[PDB]
Amino acid sequence: KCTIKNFNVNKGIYQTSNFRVSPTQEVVRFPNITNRCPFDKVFNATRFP
Amino acid sequence: NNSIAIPTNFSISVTTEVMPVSMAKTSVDCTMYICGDSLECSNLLLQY
Ligand SMILES: *[C@@H]1O[C@H](CO)[C@@H](O)[C@H](O)[C@H]1NC(C)=O
Repeated sequence: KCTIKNFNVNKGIYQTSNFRVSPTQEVVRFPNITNRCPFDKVFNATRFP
Repeated sequence: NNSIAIPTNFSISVTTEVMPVSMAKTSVDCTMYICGDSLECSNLLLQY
């Protein structure tokens, strides 16, 4: 009914779109790098050129 | 104006003729082609 956009359906066969399955989980995978690069040195340096 | 040609013998010939009748039936889906598995794209597709 949602595919044909109507409440009354005639007798026959019809192809239907996807309205059944929906995701419910989140999977995040990042590399395990722990070192913190300095934004206190490239930004707050001694003297910019 | 006074000569004719009348055949004295014959032959039986079998010839082949090929004719197409039908082709493949194709069904498409607007979902999982235009947007795929993406709810944000599917939300904007409801107006079409
Ligand atoms: C930069 O560092 C100096 C000392 O390390 C500090 O006095 C200054 O406030 C810093 N600049 C900023 C914008 O935080």
